[PDB]
Amino acid sequence: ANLERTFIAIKPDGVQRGLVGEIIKRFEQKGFRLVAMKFLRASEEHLKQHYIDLKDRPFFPGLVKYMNSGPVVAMVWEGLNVVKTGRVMLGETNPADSKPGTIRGDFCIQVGRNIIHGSDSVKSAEKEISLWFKPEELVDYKSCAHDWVYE
Amino acid sequence: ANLERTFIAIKPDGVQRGLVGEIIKRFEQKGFRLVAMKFLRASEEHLKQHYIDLKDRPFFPGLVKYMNSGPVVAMVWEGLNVVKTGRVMLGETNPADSKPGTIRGDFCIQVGRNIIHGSDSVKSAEKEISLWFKPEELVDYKSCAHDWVYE
Amino acid sequence: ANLERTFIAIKPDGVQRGLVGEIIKRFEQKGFRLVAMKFLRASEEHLKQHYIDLKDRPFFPGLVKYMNSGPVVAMVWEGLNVVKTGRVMLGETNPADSKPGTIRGDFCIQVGRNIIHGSDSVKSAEKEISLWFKPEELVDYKSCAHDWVYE
Amino acid sequence: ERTFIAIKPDGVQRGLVGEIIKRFEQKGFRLVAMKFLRASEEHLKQHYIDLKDRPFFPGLVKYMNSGPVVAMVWEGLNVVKTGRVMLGETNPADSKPGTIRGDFCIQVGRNIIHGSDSVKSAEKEISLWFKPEELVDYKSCAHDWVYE
Amino acid sequence: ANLERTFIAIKPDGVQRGLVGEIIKRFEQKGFRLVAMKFLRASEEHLKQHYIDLKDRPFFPGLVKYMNSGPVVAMVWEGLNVVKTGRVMLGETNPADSKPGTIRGDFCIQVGRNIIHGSDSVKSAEKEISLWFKPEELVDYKSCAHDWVYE
Amino acid sequence: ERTFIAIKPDGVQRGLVGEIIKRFEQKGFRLVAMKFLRASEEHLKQHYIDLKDRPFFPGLVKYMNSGPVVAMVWEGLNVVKTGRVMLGETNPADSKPGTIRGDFCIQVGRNIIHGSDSVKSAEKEISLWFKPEELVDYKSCAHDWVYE
Repeated sequence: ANLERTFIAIKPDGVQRGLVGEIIKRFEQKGFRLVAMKFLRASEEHLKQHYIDLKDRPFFPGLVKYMNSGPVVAMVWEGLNVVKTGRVMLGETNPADSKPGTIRGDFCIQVGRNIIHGSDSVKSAEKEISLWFKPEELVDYKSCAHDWVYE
Repeated sequence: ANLERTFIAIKPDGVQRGLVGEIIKRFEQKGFRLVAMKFLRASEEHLKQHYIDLKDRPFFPGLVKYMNSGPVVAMVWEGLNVVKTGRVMLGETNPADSKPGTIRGDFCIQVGRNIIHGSDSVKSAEKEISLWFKPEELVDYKSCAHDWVYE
Repeated sequence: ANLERTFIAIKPDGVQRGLVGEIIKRFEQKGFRLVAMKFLRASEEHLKQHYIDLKDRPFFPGLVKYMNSGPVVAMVWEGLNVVKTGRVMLGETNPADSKPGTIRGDFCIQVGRNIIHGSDSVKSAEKEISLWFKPEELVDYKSCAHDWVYE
Repeated sequence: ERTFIAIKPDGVQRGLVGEIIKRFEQKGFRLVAMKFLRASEEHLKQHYIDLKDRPFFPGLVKYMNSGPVVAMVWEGLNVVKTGRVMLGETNPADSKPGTIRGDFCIQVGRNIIHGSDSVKSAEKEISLWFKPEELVDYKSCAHDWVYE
Repeated sequence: ANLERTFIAIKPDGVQRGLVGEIIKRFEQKGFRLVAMKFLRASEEHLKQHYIDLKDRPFFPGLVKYMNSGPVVAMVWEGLNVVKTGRVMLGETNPADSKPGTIRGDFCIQVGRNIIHGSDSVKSAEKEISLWFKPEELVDYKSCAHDWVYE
Repeated sequence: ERTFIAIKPDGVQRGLVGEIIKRFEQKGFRLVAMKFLRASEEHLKQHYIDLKDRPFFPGLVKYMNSGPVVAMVWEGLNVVKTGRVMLGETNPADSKPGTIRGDFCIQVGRNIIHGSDSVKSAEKEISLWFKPEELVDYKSCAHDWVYE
């Protein structure tokens, strides 16, 4: 019995500005389940593969370089509609348009330094999860409060 | 109309997930006055009364059962437009639609486990207060900051 | 020993200064179980009974007036060593001696305005619970996290 | 860009100074200037000069002089417009949960905070409330992580 | 009456690490009254005046240079035993020895980067206040919760 | 220096991962490595090899395997000792308010977190739980504000 999953990465700026715990707490307190997590400096080639659909966009080389300029926190979270809801929690990709109460709305200013990534769709999420994690890094466990989050 | 009151109940899930203090802090920090509060397991019959308006709805049986499945924190809060503002603070009844920054937006996922109830109108508020509280349980006192919250 | 209980009251100053939610959160996050809670203005008659052991202290008259000067939040909390641990959480009865991280240490200054009471022993806790609550106001339920708080 | 933010007497009285500053700090804006004062009625009449002919102008000045305020200047990209977004709408009733006014107050006449409405007004307010030498220049250690 | 006052300065590291609001909130929530506050880069000669009792200690020269390396937030706070209690809230001057729950215990590591200063005596406080502030920068007002903080 | 910190299964289950990480970040320590896993019984037997002949050892391994843990490496000046001071005493009963155990748990057998007890223990734990390539070298933007 597996719910939907999404890929969330805290970008180098989110690590550098000391926001790792704050971000994780927002997912925990919502009732989502942490399925996987690792901390690494992703290679430029790995980042190009992650962002392959953006490869022709003028910002893509600077995006790859910045994403490689420090470590990221890569995560998989599980729950009902976690992909869409995760994006709502993160706020709009451009922080200018992110509302107060969202992660980007509370904590950052510019699109090129927008602290976090979340998958845009279930299919994107599955691709991203497979790119970043080995299957055995996805931990199956039951949340003690599951029956108080879900009917 | 600084004397308006609303009924707020923390549902069994909210209790079970450790959110009582967080929820009360949100109402205190906003400037609303706590008028009444108690902690109880509401009987089936009491809840049937409370939800008589929904009694011919498909989710009604399940709702009554969930609401009897642990204790609730029942409260009365006072202030200007507290009914409507209380509801904005809680977020949409359906957590899927509740925005980050709201109680449901921040803390829950599914409508059948939506942590909290607030009255939908002044008329419903007065009925709910009467059902859940004895008049002698309503405490009259003056907030020391009242003249800094209200002109 | 996991069934011990203690009586905690947030004093009139704790209510007036908007600390109810903060205080409850501290007990929730520690792992203790909320057994009972109500909000009331305690009568002089009632408070004389509560503070019976301090009846000949020079500060007793003033203490009784203060404690009747606004409502209090009365609570019962359950868990292993909750009486001793509750007092550690609260701090010393003089706030000036209470350490940062404690409730009194963080939030108040003077002994006469020391925001909170906790039972000093198991015997006094049982007396205080009986005085402030009817047995039917003590709610029995099991915390979903119980087996992760206790071995 | 720079904006003027003032925590009004009710914000100070209700113990929200730290909370409010933390919001601006955590967002990535740079604090440029800050002072705490009871603004004189004459200083406030200047601040509110556009309103001198309105019947509520005396009561407004009385209120704004009725306790101290924290006056600040913050710097960042779009900080004028974004500061307003962070404060919430001028009426707390319309301010969303997550905003300063939405989280912390109830009535338009006790709405805890002001921020400049435009770059124009900001430069006016900054010149009025601060001496140039009170605007401190420094670079945030996290600058390269807030801005590309 | 005028209660005791202390001088508190948030050092350039406190400002750079985004701790100004956190620090101010801890003094507000304790119940102390903010009397004066400004934000400035202090001159080396001003800083030598402030630390003149330490002028023969080997750390003194480096301390003056660091304190001039960015702006500070200078404050005056008032309340009962605010000098002594303020120092308890800050923690030991050496963060190595500062307890969790204190400002230095929670937020810093090394004595040369110890985020904050508080006066060590009432006489020191009066000297520091006069050094950093004009008499007219000290604001007299009455806290709305004063009678709930003090008997 | 570096230390090994693990959030135990009860800390994960009770929703304390973010809280705990924030405490280390806000102190000024640098996160060097982090992974989330159900540690295998053999892995845990190695971690607790000194206790293998004690009667409580099977129960301990069983508990530590009963849910996922967050394994971390943190760096900073005397981080081994100071990490232990931040966690509090090994019995939560004796842990003071403000510490992780003092704030968040009750019973010694459900004490939410481990930190290395010594620099030698830290080195052994880091080598057991992480590959060398999983220890990430970067410089904190605030480094010169945390250290002289």
